[PDB]
Amino acid sequence: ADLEDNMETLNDNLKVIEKADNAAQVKDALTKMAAAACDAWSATPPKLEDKSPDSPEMHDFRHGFWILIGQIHDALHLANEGKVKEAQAAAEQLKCTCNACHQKYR
Amino acid sequence: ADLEDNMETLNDNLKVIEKADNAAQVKDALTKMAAAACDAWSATPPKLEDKSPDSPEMHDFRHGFWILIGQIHDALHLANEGKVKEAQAAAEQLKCTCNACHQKYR
Amino acid sequence: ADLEDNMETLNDNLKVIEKADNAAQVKDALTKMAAAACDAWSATPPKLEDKSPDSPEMHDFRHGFWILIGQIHDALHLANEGKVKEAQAAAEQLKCTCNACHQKYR
Amino acid sequence: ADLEDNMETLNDNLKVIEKADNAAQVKDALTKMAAAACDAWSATPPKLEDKSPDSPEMHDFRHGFWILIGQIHDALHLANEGKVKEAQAAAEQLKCTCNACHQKYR
Ligand code: HEC
Ligand code: HEC
Ligand code: HEC
Ligand code: HEC
Ligand SMILES: [Ca+2]
Ligand SMILES: [Ca+2]
Ligand SMILES: [Ca+2]
Ligand SMILES: [Zn+2]
Ligand SMILES: [Zn+2]
Ligand SMILES: [Zn+2]
Ligand SMILES: [Zn+2]
Ligand SMILES: [Zn+2]
Ligand SMILES: [Zn+2]
Ligand SMILES: [Zn+2]
Ligand SMILES: [Zn+2]
Ligand SMILES: [Zn+2]
Ligand SMILES: [Zn+2]
Repeated sequence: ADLEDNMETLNDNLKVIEKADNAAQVKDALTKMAAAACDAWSATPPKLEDKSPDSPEMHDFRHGFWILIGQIHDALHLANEGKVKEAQAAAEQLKCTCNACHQKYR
Repeated sequence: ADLEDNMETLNDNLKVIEKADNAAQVKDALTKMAAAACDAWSATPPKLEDKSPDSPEMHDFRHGFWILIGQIHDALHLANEGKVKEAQAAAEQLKCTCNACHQKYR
Repeated sequence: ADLEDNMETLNDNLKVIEKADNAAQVKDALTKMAAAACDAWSATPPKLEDKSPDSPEMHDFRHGFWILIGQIHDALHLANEGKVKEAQAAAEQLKCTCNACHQKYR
Repeated sequence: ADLEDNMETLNDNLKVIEKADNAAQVKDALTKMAAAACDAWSATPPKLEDKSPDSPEMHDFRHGFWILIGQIHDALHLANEGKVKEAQAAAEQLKCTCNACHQKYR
């Protein structure tokens, strides 16, 4: 979609995970989160509406999204294990990845 | 795309890599594969069309893609490292994931 | 302990997963493979005795163990979920990393 | 190495990264973080002396080191690629994993 939906989607589901009662929601929340980051891998962002698809600023923008998927893929294992709290921890801990990309690219 | 389209995409570029002279042909191919990977797991493979989206078979089907997506990423760092060769052997190596998913869920 | 020593615990603990009946044994093998891969990452292989600790191939050699390690890490998460079948097929996929390394430096 | 040593190595090798001129410094600083993180996996901590080797606290304590390696594993390719700025950024991102373990386990 629009990058902003994806981002809102990511963000919404973060709060959802912050607030979530159990594994059930965390699981779908992360399922939701992962499709969107994946959907965002391909977009050419406002700040980099300039340079071409293969350059050290459109590669490193894109690499930030694999950091993100792996960390979603970890929490989802934790969310699967019946370990809500330690999976909600992992969800909090991707805010650091959210911010790093943001700092160079937003 | 639907599942089949992504799967040709995955196979066409796995071919590209095998013949690629240089790192740039590898990077672009592996870039196409990643999106094809993350598009593909939103699909319901015929073999499991019956089963519910939330189901052991179907959560494992989706998990296979993270494994492919992690691999392409690493393979893509080796493509950004100028190391033309080891990226191909890394890509070849991921045929194992392809085969494993196909051995169970095709 | 040393390389030839470490590889047997890998080779042996690989064998214990292939036949296992419950999680604990698999969880149990997987963590020694990691220690065995913790222990083995530091060492120097007979094919690279001449090479400096900052050589390309020694870096490419330590790399193999991370891939192997990264797979063990995920393979442990499925065991933790009790998914015995999946954890046996995941451990099976490790041979691809085992074999990738041996072509080059064993 | 022991836990206190391994931590010292992590903390100093990071600070080396923060202050780095080049890429081969960061390459070498991260490698010693990886050696130390590998090595701390087998240590049992002052908060969990009372806890058993295969237990929820110790399995999840060893998992903290599995995360960190991956971020360390990933930090090297940026560095390897002469990508100093963004390798340092991946080193600042380790602090979220650093902190995560301490809150739960120090
Ligand atoms: C780069 C690789 C990013 C990662 C990883 C994440 N975000 Fe993002 N985000 C990114 C950009 C370039 C932008 C700007 C889009 C724009 O409006 O021009 C954003 C934006 C947001 C927003 C605000 C959207 C808006 O309407 O302005 C939010 C709320 C947001 N991002 C949240 C968010 C969260 C929670 C993330 C991790 C879970 C995350 N982002 C990752 C780039 C990147
Ligand atoms: C599951 C997690 C899969 C992974 C990983 C890969 N593939 Fe796949 N592939 C998968 C399914 C379920 C199917 C069947 C599609 C159908 O409905 O018929 C396929 C199919 C293919 C095909 C042929 C498509 C067809 O006509 O049926 C090809 C050429 C193919 N897959 C290639 C391929 C490659 C190269 C992969 C890794 C790089 C790969 N697949 C991974 C499921 C999964
Ligand atoms: C490099 C990154 C490696 C990975 C990953 C694995 N192995 Fe290995 N192995 C490696 C080297 C360099 C050597 C030779 C070193 C020496 O001096 O012995 C080996 C050797 C073995 C052997 C031979 C032991 C013997 O009978 O003499 C075995 C059986 C072996 N390796 C098994 C093995 C398995 C099962 C792995 C994955 C699970 C694996 N190795 C990974 C280098 C690397
Ligand atoms: C668990 C998975 C950990 C990770 C990841 C990191 N650290 Fe750690 N650290 C951990 C424990 C259990 C302890 C206390 C152990 C003890 O016996 O003291 C520590 C301690 C430290 C210290 C303090 C040294 C002291 O005065 O006792 C420092 C400075 C430290 N840790 C730094 C550090 C850094 C920089 C890390 C990431 C880059 C990091 N730690 C990760 C457990 C874990
Ligand atoms: Ca077809
Ligand atoms: Ca098409
Ligand atoms: Ca000491
Ligand atoms: Zn994990
Ligand atoms: Zn089509
Ligand atoms: Zn079609
Ligand atoms: Zn069509
Ligand atoms: Zn085609
Ligand atoms: Zn790598
Ligand atoms: Zn011996
Ligand atoms: Zn996994
Ligand atoms: Zn030690
Ligand atoms: Zn990366």
